[PDB]
Amino acid sequence: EALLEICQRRHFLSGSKQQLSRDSLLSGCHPGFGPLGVELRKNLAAEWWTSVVVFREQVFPVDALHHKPGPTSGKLRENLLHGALEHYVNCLDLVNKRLPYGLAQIGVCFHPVKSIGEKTEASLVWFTPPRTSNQWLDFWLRHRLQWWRKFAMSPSNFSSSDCQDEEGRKGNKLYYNFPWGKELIETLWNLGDHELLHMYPGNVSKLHGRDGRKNVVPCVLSVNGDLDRGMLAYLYDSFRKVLKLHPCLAPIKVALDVGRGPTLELRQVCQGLFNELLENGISVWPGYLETMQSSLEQLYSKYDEMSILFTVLVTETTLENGLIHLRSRDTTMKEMMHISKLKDFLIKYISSA
Amino acid sequence: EALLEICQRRHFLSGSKQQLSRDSLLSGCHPGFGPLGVELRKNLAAEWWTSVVVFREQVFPVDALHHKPGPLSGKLRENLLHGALEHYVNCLDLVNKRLPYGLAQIGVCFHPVSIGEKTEASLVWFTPPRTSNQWLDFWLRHRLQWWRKFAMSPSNFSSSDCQDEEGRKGNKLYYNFPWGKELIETLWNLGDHELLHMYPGNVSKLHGRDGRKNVVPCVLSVNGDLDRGMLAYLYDSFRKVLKLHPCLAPIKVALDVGRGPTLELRQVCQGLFNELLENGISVWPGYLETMQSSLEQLYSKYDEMSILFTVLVTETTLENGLIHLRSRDTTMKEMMHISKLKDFLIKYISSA
Amino acid sequence: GQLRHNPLDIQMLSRGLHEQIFGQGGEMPGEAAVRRSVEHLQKHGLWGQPAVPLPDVELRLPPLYGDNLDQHFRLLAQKQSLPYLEAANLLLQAQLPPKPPAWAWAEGWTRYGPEGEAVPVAIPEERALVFDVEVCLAEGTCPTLAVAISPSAWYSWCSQRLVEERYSWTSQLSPADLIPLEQEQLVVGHNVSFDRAHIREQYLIQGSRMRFLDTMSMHMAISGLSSFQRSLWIAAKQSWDWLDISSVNSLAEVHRLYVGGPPLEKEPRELFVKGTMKDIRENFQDLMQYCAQDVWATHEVFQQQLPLFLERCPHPVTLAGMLEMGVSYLPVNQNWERYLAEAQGTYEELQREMKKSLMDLANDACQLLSGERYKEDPWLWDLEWDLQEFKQKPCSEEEEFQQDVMARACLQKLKGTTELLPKRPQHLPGHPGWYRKLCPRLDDPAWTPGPSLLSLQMRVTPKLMALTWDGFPLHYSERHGWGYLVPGRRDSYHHGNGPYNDVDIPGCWFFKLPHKDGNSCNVGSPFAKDFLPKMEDGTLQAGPGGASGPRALEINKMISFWRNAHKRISSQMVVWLPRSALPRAVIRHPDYDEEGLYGAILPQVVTAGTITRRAVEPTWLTASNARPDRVGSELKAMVQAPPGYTLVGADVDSQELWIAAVLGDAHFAGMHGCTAFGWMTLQGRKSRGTDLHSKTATTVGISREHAKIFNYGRIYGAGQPFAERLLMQFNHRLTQQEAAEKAQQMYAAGGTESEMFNKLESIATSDIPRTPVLGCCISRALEPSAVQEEFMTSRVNWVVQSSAVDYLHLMLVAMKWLFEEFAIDGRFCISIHDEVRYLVREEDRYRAALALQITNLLTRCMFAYKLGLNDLPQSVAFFSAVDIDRCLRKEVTMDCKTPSNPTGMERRYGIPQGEALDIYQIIELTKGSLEK
DNA sequence: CGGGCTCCTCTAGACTCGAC
DNA sequence: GTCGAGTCTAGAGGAGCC
Ligand SMILES: Nc1ccn([C@H]2C[C@H](O)[C@@H](COP(=O)(O)OP(=O)(O)OP(=O)(O)O)O2)c(=O)n1
Ligand SMILES: [Ca+2]
Repeated sequence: EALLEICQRRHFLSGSKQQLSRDSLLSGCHPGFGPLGVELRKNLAAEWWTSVVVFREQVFPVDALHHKPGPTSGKLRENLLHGALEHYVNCLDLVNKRLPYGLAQIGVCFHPVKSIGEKTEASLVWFTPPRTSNQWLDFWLRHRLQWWRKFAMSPSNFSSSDCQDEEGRKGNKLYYNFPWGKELIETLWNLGDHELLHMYPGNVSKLHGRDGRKNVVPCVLSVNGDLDRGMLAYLYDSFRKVLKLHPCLAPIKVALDVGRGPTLELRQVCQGLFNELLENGISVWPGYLETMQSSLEQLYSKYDEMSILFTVLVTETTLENGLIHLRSRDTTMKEMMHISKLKDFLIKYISSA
Repeated sequence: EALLEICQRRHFLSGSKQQLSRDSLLSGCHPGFGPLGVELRKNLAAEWWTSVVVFREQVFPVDALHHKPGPLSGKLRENLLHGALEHYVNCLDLVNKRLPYGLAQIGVCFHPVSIGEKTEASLVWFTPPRTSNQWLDFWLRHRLQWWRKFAMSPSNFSSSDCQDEEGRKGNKLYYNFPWGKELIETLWNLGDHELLHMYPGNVSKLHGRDGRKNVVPCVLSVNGDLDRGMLAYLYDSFRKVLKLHPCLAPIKVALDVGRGPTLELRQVCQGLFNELLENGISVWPGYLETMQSSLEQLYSKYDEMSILFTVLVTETTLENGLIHLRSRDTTMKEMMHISKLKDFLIKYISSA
Repeated sequence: GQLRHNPLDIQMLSRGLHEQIFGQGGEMPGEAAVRRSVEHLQKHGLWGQPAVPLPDVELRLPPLYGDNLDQHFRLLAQKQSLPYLEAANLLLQAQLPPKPPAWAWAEGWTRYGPEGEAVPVAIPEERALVFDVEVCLAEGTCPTLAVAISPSAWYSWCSQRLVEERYSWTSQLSPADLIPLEQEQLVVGHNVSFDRAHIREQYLIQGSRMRFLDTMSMHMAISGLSSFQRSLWIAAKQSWDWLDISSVNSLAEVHRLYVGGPPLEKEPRELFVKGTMKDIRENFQDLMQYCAQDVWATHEVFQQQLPLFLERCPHPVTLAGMLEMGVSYLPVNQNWERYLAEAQGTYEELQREMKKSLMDLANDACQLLSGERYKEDPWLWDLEWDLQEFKQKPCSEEEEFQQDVMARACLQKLKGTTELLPKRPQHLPGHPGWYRKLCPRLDDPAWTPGPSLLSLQMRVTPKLMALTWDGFPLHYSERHGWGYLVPGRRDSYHHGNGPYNDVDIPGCWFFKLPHKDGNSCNVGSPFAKDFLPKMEDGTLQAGPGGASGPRALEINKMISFWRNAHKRISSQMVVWLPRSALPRAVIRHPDYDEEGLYGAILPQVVTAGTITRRAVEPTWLTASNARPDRVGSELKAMVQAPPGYTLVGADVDSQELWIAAVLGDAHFAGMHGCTAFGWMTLQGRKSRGTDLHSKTATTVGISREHAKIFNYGRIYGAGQPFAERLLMQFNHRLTQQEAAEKAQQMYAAGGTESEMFNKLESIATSDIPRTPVLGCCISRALEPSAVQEEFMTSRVNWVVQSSAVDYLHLMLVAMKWLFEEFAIDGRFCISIHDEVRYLVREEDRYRAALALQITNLLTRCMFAYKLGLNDLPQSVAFFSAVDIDRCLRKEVTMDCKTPSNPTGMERRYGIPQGEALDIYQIIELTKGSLEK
């Protein structure tokens, strides 16, 4: 229970031990995350969005409403597949009826638990010709598994399984090996044209995409992942008490502190460095604004439990030679670096991670 | 009228040509946003986050749920203030009970109209009552400056001072649409009524350090509609052209091919596309098109899609590296080397 | 009836084929020979064993040309190699004018007449040439310039990419980007296989009559050296009579050995291997002059070598096979690029998974520096833990703006104190010594955070993982390699590789880790494949425990081959044929993919790169077969026939075993099966799993490939310790005593293999050792008059290996004759040392299989004939199976499921499984005839 | 007395070269 | 004008094929 104590203490999670049991975390009935948890989830969502949408010429964002109206009362959505399927005909015009193309979305889905649990899910409705549906399913399985493994200290804890639906439709499921057992984190299903034909009864001419020179009704490939359970899995994978989160997923990158006097000038130096690192896209923890002085060892432990990559220290000597102290979480070793070469080094460390 | 048609064709707004309307767009009952509209809203959210939360040490993100359970039979949230107020006590520990501090969040809020979903950007500001009006004016000025920053005609982004029924001072931000003035953001000086109501008794837990003395803080509520802001910017940006601000425009560079051979030009375009993506520039893969249309038609299509520049790669690119570069704003063509395109785009976006 | 037998009851060739091959009549074996054979087999207990007769085969073989088989083969070889011999003679008596004063600067081919006149020509238009090609390695694989020597005039070629400078060319090569050449033409070069790959017309699917001759292959044939001999020659340059008449395959050394004029000049700058295109365009004249000098040296060497090669290899079959082995063709498609990408991606993912654990262990080990706790860790106490000092020589809008400006100005002023710091940045001064080495420097373009320069092969990885052998920590000794320390010296209860007192670590004894090749060898990495059984047995235990150690060894095995082969495989030169260059049969076939790319890879094969005249190729003769664990092991499976074509090939069954057995049988009494070893070789079918390799694999539970290694080692001089080490390595269930007992039983000899050893020794100790079949002499640097008694094992193995090379030459000649005679639309694809693959059309696959079977029959009959025997057993008369597959793999049934290709060939690439056919099925399908 | 090849990574040693 | 970091090279051990 040490990890949950750290998460409560370091504001990854909100509430107490009553609201933060394993079942509550895995169900979605827990209170919201803390600011560090929100930042970690945002980093995870940004990495997913980059890898899935940014470096793809055919994957477009989609906006699905949180509620489904009409047949008389409406309902809250439980999956992102339906809303994306509602936009297939409209999004055909973007690719000029070319296939394959996908619609991606990250949002909150409401799952009954009667308590209502909220889960943040990332969807990818991948319309493909039936000829290469299995190849695309295997490619996406490998891609998603590699994506989940590349941010993990132990990639072996992320596994996959082959599954079949009630109608025999092929699919895959991804799991993380939590200390109690494997829990589902992502599910790929190789659906057919059943949902497309049901949602668009009538002529199939409007649903015809182009596979080379052939018009065909695509087979819907749906990839759905759990971002909340994903970040919980990464928190368990990260866990001297240190959360060794990935540099691309750590909520706060650098902790900026200050040494002894003079106070006034060092505050200006720290504020300038803070503004520089902020404008360069680096999340900083302003430890120089804390009047409650603490020992360097205690501050290091606090930053380590918060998944702080580097602890930049600006002392009196910085004013006379420009050198600052940098302690890395990974090695716990202190290095003296010039202040002009901090931003470039941090950007290189984040990008090359 | 014509602007809505352009936004429907260019996939700013989803739905059919009749399913969308002014009242539906304002209320939040429209079918949704197209990919370009989604990217424009995402850019607006990123700009709001940068202006509010990123460059301040007192503002922290909040995680409020869409549903509020318990007796009030759960209900969907209508404001983002209540979640922040519920997180007030715990989030007071991060600052070591120092004042002021803030909690900001962007999320969808549901209002009866039918169900109307509006994405709203909210900031709660916990201050001692001594500096309540000063901070209210500070936030009013900053938010009005932020709204006017991306506007071609910042005169349409008006402001007004209003008094509620109780008698608490507050401001309202407006945009001058072609049919009238529509509210886009509202600030209030709520005081401490809600904080005491949601934490009855034992006011020692609500105490905050205003320097030397412990003070029960006064909450300031800054609430703006990003979807309405997106509509306002689309109307402000509108030869049919949508001159969106470079920091907000969904697609920045359009990459095309001009002639044969297909393979070498395709490889060059793919390399440039990958480089621009790695450098954080949104690119429209127009070179994948099977049948290239007239260059005038492509230019009109990209003008209607708020694309900053269009890059046309031809045989001359293989030989000399020079690529055609058309500017959306000035409709002027130029030829520059393909190795300097990324730096040019980055510097242009930074200057914008 | 067609059934026939011999005095020793061994079934012989069917009469319908014996009357066609060996004719009617001959010399009877006699009486005393049969008596000796019967006594031998009775003493060895093999005379009473009955054998079930194989079904007889009746065929109408193609009409042989000469009066007997040898004349038939000689006529075939002469008709095949006649124009190339006269072209070589034209080059031999050539009159070469001096090189022009100024090399031309133009695109295409230029012909230099007398007095330096340069004329633009489309093609050289010559029957014989001496060729050399220069390629800018930095730019890619497209040729840059070439110099061609003709008996009448000089020729020079310059690429468009060299003459013209563009922003970017096409990385995918095309026939329009190669050297234009090409009724028979001969091209001579020192590594002509490399120069062949740059010819435009050598990549068309349909064949051409141009052949290529090599000078280093002829050097190996005439006066070549073994690898150990090469090393000794290099060491001596910086019994030894063989040094004077031998050299390494370098053009300068060959020219010195055969011509010995002025030493050849080499460009020191190496503007093609280390330079750029601008350097070539600046030093164009000098580089072209060096190329012309190399061509001239090659011409001189060829003139000095051809008579010697014809004298020492007089049989025309050798030359015809060398000419046919030079041409090689491996068709590919768009799946080659996907295979490269998938293999590289899987390798990168597995490498990252491997590096994450090591980086975490290294990072956690840095905390032992605090408090000098490293001097108590048994694994990291002796590392470098030193440290380096850092060497050195609300608010208003206006108020907020001013505060921001002041902070920014203060930051800018501090950043201006760069004058006092040293110019060269220091590399992690604060981290300990062993941690700086593992971390790439910031100026490295491939920089990665953390100790990214770490791997299992490094000497610190076993210390980081705290590997333990039987409860003792691992310790590295420079003199003795990897070992372990047994505590309790107290100036040994444990027994192992030995208590080496040289190391002298206080309080401990050093014991080496056991090695698979004896106590003399030293272990360089405890993560080798041999220690995986020890990892599973629990003798080798990692410090973290669990599966981390076994996972490390598993990933090392998975990525071991690709680590050493990715540069070779990814650098393969592929030329993609356009639509107009494809045959209409490929275009009109249903399998033709319109958006697909169809190309070809020409292996750069040195025809005679071995003292036994075996071919050598860096990649395709070292290409691993598909395995469930190796990454990128489906390399040969990516050689896919074009739409409408199939790959027909076969592997000779127990080639060297049968060659040695037939030599012994002919030496003993002149009949097949005369010797016990020859009788054992004949009594066995591969389909029934009763051959010698399978029999050994059943006697000792090693795999059949392990049985191959065991038998071939025992034949060529392996002793009992080698046999027992192999048994302990391949069968881990055995002990030392069991291996020793199995060593005696498998080596129990007045012996089974006495006649084979006597014949091989007699041929090896001859004044001029020659191949018993084709009469090819040994290298001049291995005759007893040059080496005396040294290199005995090499000389005794050379007879059988060169006999196998003669077998390959005969197979190639026979296949070429059969393909040309009956209009079989196909061509030679590639030949591994005992395999022969042919790219044939779909319509003629069964005719090709019948031709292969006939070729095997003819080659076996020739081998029997040349040794004195006048008959052939039916068992060895045909291939066990002939493969007809769209891709190249060891077996047609297997699907290449590898870490890079987990779905298999049928699913990912749509390659159906092939068919393996015996002679009878081929006869049924072809009606027994090769005609159309 | 296994033989015949092929290539790779890692490590130590000598040489070079730019900066203090 | 000395010396500590690039750079080339030779050697050892390992690993593919026949
Ligand atoms: N370790 C080895 C492997 C091979 N060879 C030689 C002897 C063989 O005659 C020839 C061909 O190798 P194969 O592996 O094909 O051996 P066989 O031809 O005997 O086996 P098979 O009957 O399966 O073809 O290579 C050898 O001397 N030592
Ligand atoms: Ca064989």
